[PDB]
Amino acid sequence: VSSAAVQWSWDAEFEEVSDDSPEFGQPEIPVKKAQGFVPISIEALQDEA
Amino acid sequence: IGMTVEFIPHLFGTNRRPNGSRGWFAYYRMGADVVNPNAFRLLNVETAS
Repeated sequence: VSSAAVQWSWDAEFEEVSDDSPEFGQPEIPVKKAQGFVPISIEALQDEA
Repeated sequence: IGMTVEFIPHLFGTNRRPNGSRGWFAYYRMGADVVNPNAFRLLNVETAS
């Protein structure tokens, strides 16, 4: 969630105020995948140290 | 006075009946001015049309 601050103003005595509602935004971040693989033999697994 | 925030529990509409809304009120007080104008020096870079 992101937004900005409200805006004030200098007002006199008995002076009607004005609404200063802020605006809002929303960033989005997708999630992705990476992978790697390598095959080995039984004898290679048992011999190489 | 400092920054004070007051909570208004009930707002009204164009016919002096509740319209199902609330609001936040904030106000502040301060004042300032220059007493001695010759205790400063200000540089102006004015561009001719």
